[PDB]
Amino acid sequence: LYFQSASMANMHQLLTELVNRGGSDLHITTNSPPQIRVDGQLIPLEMPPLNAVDTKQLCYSILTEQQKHKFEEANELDLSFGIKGLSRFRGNVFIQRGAVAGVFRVIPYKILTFEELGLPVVVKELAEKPRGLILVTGPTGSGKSTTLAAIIDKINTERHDHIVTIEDPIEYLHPHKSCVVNQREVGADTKSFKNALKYILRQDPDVVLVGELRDLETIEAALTLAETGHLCLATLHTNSAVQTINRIVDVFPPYQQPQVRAQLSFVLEGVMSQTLLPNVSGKGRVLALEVMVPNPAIRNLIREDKIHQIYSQMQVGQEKFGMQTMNQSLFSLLQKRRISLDVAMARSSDPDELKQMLAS
Amino acid sequence: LYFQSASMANMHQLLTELVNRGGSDLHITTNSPPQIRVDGQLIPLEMPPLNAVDTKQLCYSILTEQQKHKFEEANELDLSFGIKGLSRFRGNVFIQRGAVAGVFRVIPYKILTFEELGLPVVVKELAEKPRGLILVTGPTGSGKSTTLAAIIDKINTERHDHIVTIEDPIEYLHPHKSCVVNQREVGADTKSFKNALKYILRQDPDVVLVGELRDLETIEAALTLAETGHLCLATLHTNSAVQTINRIVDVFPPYQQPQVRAQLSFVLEGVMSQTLLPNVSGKGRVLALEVMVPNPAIRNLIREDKIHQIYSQMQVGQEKFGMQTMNQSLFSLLQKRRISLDVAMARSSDPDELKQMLAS
Amino acid sequence: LYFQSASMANMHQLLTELVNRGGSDLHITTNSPPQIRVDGQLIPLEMPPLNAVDTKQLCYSILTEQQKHKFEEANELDLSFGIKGLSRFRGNVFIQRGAVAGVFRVIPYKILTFEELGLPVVVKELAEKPRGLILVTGPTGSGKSTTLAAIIDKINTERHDHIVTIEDPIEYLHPHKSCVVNQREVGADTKSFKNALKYILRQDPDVVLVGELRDLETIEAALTLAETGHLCLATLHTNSAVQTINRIVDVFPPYQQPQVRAQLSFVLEGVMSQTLLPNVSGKGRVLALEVMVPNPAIRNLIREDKIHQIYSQMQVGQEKFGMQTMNQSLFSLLQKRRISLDVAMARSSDPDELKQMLAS
Amino acid sequence: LYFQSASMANMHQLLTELVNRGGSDLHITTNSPPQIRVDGQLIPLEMPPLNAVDTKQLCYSILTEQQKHKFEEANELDLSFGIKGLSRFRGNVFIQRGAVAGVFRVIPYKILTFEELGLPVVVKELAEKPRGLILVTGPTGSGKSTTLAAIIDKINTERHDHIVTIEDPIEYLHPHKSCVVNQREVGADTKSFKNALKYILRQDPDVVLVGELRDLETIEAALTLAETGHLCLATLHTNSAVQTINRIVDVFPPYQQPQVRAQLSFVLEGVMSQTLLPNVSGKGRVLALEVMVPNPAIRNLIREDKIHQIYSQMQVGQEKFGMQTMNQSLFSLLQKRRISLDVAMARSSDPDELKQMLAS
Amino acid sequence: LYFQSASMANMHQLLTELVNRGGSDLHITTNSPPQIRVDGQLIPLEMPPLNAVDTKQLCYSILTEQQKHKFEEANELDLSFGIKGLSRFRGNVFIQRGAVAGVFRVIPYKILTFEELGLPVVVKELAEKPRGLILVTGPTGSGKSTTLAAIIDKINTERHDHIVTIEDPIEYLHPHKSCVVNQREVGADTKSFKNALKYILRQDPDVVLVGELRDLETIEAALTLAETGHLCLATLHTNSAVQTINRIVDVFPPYQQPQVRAQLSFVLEGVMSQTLLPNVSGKGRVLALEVMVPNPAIRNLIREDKIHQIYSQMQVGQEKFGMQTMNQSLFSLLQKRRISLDVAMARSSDPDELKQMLAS
Repeated sequence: LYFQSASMANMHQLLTELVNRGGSDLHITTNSPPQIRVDGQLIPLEMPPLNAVDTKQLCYSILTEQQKHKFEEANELDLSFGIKGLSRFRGNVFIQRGAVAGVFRVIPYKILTFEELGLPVVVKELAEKPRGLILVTGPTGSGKSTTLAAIIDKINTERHDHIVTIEDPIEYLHPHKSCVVNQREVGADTKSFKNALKYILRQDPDVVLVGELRDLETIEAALTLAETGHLCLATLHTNSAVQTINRIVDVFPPYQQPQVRAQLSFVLEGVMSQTLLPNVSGKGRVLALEVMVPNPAIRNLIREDKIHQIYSQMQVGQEKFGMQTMNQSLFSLLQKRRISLDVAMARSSDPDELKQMLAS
Repeated sequence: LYFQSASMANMHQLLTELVNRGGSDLHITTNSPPQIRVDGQLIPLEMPPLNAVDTKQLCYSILTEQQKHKFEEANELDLSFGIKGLSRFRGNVFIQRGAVAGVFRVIPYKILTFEELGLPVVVKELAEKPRGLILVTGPTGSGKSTTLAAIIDKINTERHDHIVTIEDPIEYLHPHKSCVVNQREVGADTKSFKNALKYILRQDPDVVLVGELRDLETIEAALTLAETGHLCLATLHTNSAVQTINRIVDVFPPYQQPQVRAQLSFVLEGVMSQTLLPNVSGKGRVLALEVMVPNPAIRNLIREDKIHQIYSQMQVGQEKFGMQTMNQSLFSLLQKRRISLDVAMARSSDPDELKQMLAS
Repeated sequence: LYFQSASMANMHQLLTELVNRGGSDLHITTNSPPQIRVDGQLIPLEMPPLNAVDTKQLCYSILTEQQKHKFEEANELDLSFGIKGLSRFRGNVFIQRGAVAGVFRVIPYKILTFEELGLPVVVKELAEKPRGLILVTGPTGSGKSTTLAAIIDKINTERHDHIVTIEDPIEYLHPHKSCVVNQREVGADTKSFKNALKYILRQDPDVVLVGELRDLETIEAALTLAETGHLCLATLHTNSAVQTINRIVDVFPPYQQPQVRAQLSFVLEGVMSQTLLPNVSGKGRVLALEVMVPNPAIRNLIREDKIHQIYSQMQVGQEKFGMQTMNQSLFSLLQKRRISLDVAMARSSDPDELKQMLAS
Repeated sequence: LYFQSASMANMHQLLTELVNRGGSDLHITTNSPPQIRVDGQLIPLEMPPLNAVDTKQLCYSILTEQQKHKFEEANELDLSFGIKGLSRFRGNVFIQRGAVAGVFRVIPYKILTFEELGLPVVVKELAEKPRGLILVTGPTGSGKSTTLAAIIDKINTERHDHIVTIEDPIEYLHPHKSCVVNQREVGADTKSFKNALKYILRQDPDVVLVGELRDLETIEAALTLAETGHLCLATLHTNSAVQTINRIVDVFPPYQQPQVRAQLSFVLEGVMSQTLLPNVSGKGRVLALEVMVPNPAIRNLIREDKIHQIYSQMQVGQEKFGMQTMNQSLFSLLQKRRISLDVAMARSSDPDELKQMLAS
Repeated sequence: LYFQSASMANMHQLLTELVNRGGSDLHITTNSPPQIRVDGQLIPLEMPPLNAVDTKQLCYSILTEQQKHKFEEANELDLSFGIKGLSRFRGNVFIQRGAVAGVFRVIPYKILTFEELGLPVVVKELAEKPRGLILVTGPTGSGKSTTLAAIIDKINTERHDHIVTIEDPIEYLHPHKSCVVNQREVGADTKSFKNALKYILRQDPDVVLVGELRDLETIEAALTLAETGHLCLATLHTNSAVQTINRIVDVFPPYQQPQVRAQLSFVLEGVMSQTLLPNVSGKGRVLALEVMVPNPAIRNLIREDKIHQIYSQMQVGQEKFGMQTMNQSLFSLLQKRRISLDVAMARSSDPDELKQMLAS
């Protein structure tokens, strides 16, 4: 016979507080008051510490009965929901030390633009490509989602297309502007990437965001989309243009690598690799970017399996095509003093060259 | 509990509207009016946006109870249906952001001809073949279905055969003309290519459209049909004749490869590789086609494992055999100014050769 | 039907007795009185031997009904619990020779410090790291848990972060200090490392204790956390820095090994390898520790696949970086006469080197 | 409507007879009277032949209802049971020619000592090792169980430790002497070695008997135990020290063999390989033993992967360390005339050397 | 609804008829009278053809309800049974063309001797072996069962052992003579060789017929029995001693092959390879037999991995060891004119050698 906290606040009040304070994350766990993150800083609300009853009631209050069952069978639940006239959120509910715990995150209405993300013009120009394959690349949490969201927002503003998205999970939500936008969240709207892609060609899309290129099936579906006149947006957990292209070819049977190379050289329209590094401040992060934009020479290098030699084309290709190596991005960051020498040299896949650029 | 929109139109009205306006695709998704696609362009209908109840009701109204149950378990359903007096449609129902979403596509009664598809006469000649294996390769979406449709239509018009197709899905329907036509849709009429092929020799077919050569099993069935006096139509996602033939062989155990090559050399009657490129305009698509018609010289090349060399025979085969390379096709599209040099050269698997041709 | 022993003490009495007497382990098994372990020594309590009914009743009395059902299906149950006013315990219930048997272990409130564990200051310095990957390797039972506990305690004391641990099992508990702490026990709070990691990026953590790097999947999650501004604490059963780094790479497909090395070179902030050796006495255990702190020179060695050579940098790294080899550590234990030459030389992965050092 | 034998004896009378006659095995099967084995000789009791009813009733009489069900689902049942004031037994129940059959074996109270087993002093000294890995080795039925039992009996007499055993099955039962002894039988007390070892580190043991080193998981758990200060006893189905050590390393991925070699060289304390050969009499068996006791040189040979060269160290190592090759044991057996030349040369993994020793 | 034939005989009548007429096989199938086989010849009984009801009734009449249910689920049932006062039979019930069909085979009471089977005295000598592994190899149907039967009969007559067989199926039954005999039929008494072998060491056997060495597991069990003072009888489908020994080794991992060869060299006491050839007549079958009896020279050949060379020792081993090669056996059958030169030379694994012998 345990009760909740005296005059305990409900999830509507807590989520209203989160949004009002410009916060991004609300943490609900036992023996702590509710906590919000505003611009990086974790802040306890002035409330008493939560007990196990509090946590279950708060987290459960934003759930349907199906979702409740699913969580009680799994001890994991991830979801989106909207409070009307407030915001849309993500939620994560789980078990910690025998008690319910939750993390809730604001899903912003307003998408950050390229200017705001400090992305270079070439990224905008990629967002104007009518067809083909565009790879945005890096560790999850390196701003891949904010970059994709800005691209899709621009496409949605400028074209009269069908945009279908497959996300795990959905990070930013898109209202219909000039496009029709259908966003499928894996594990909720669709059971898997496999499934969502089984019928993507039967959904009359023009632009397709494929969450991540996990396996052969997904790569083939991405390539198939870009081969047939769609704009395919996709993602890899890799750290350079070269590493990305190799990765795409190498997971295939050897007898298929010539084909896939050929397909890639035809359909690839851009490769962006991202990494978010700490600013010298230490309180904040800055983006370092590698941009590869295929030119005829590079299309030949891909097909003829000379993939390593693409890098040289990226070195000399910055001003007429918009290309830029990671070292050139790091170098840039150092001139503007946005990151430290140490961080730059650690992230550099070629410190010697960076050292040489610095000698100027 | 929420209601549907006031005086909401039903699917009969909506599809009737679609067909009347020369549309191809109808989109049913929330926070948007129904949208139709006409000659490429998405066009909103003059009615209010749909809510969640609307989309569920509309997409459910063209469904049987089993299809509903199948959809609620799967969050994916793809089917065909007819409105008497109007048209046959394909429908696709999915979940996006917690809501039902539909895409509906007109299945035309009238099957486009070779003339209209811009297919060269050699394809027509190939459709007059009595026996053997015929391959149409390329990405799903490169017009394999319309090429196959036209071939089967011609066969159905001219022969007195039993035509069995195994499709995923059925793209174009065929009435009986002179042939008896049976079409099985994977996912609906049969559970799999594997099931449908297990009994194909017991169904007295003369002509069989086998679909994609996914497995070792499917290839072996196609080869079997082709060896024993049937005409086998089949598909592969390969982008050239040479790439297609290698793929047939290479998936088999090394010990079986000398057999399969011997088989291929005997039964192969033609290979078509297709690409739908963008026109110079961008607002439409033209077809690029590589055609390989075997001859004594090529059958020997396949059997004696000199497959790369086939490409040579295709360069000089246009007048006698109607063969054409992808480069020859691209070169032809450029003369007629149907595609641009950029697009042509990117697609080229031998850019240097194509420049050499363009010089002369 | 048999009864329990006359005037049998309950678990509250027994554990109270355990704690009061400065014991660590309580044993409940048949034909023996309850036994407690005190400073290493098993000590029977002054009561009659337990029968089968006794052990079942006693071990069942600290169980919920689900835990009972889980145990009767499995013949294995492992949990944590608290007696209010006394202590937190770990319990383990098993079947031996047809009878229930229990082992109960005190979870201390107070977490031992670096000083008390005899950890060198370099470990403390490593616990002040803001980002990256930190590895504590060694056999389960070599004190990885107490080293990790001390690190997390320090973090929890000094930072304002969200700390998520994933443990198997949880060895040491953490109250909230300045951080918000969520601990998930595999087998109880989460079903697996795989489940708990599937959503870790959705739980807004800053610091994550990932546990053993079992899989390719777990390593990839750790690397991901470390690449994206988190601090990742993790474990491996490797006995040296060099052996640890090779193990991270070698489990991956050859094509991915150049990526993973590049990643490691970037995010690795430290590797500790531990051994609890016997003291010269034998009646206790001392810690031997190999510490590797990366530096420009080592990050290059990892990325350029010269991992064996790292060991050289560790020999000369003590004054500037605090690094120490296992041999240096062993040599140190010998000077202080904490371990014997036999034990030292057996553990040595380079006996000849250690003699050479001992000569000087 | 079939009955049992007139005035048929029950299992209590039969098992009482077995024990009274110093027998070891009682055989219950149809068309034979019950039969007992005393010191090797099979002897029919003076009773009428058993029928199918007799067999089921006798065997079933020593079963619980759960055990009955388990046997009727499997047609196999293995178990231990005790008759009060008589003895503890093993039982095996199975189906032969449509009828129930059983084998029952005395589990002796009193464990055979080293002196009695005619084991050499070095085996006793191994039983005094405070830590590490001790491997007793050979085919099941070569006296591995009587050797382990004698060791454990000595440990139980001399230490105040926790002894946990995992057996498949339990062969000799241990009363608590100075140790606490928990014996888990696989398939009854625990579902598998895998399971029992999942929690062994949570059961506060000091000495652990791991039944057999089947797979990687088990070897790793054994090594982990010996690395962390426990005494781990374990078993392999191999026939020499060298074959044993190779076997332990070789079942691992190549990238792990350096580690495992290193671990083995640190933790290995002894390797005993056994074989029971027939005495010249033919009625009786004698033990031939290979003993390897690690010295510094051998620890180096293991680590540096020169495992074959260990044998030479065993040749010269007999008098100061207690080592002895199998040939030296066979040679010994021949001087004392306990086995024949033929048997000796057949068992010899190096007859030439044995021949040479014999030339003296 | 259909009835059985008028005044239809029952199975008792039919089998009685079978036995009385010196028949071996009874066939029960539709549109044929019952047929018996006598000295090779199928002979219809003087009764009308059977209908579908007849065959079902007749085959069901020798079945228990569980056997019926097992058959109706499986469309396959194979068993043994007895008619009191007549004989033991094997029965096989199957479905052909929608109808039940039966084959019934007499199990003889009297087990044929070595003399009668034409086995040479060396086999008899091998049946007097106290320990080790004995192999009878060849195709099922080459008389392995009658050779094994005769061996076991001799053992059962002469020894006081516990004989356990594991058969698939049981071909010949054994009453107790001086041994206790337990026979388990795979599919009935035990579910598998794997199940029956899992507990064989717990059933106190002295002599074990293990059946085919299918697996690595079964071989390892046989070797274990043979190493530990049991006599293991076992089967392989190999056609020579050399081929048999290689097969034992080659199925094992390369690292284990030196162990298994060492084991084989120690425990192998004989290998018999058999063939039932047609006689010159054609209306019967004669036995060809290759026998290998190990000797010091051969045990060394096996252990040192020179297995091909064994064949040399077999050529000259007839007088001292009774060994004979297949070629020697064939040569012997030709002298006696039991087989023809065609049949002999086809079966010969060295035709040139056999001609060479025939020359002299």
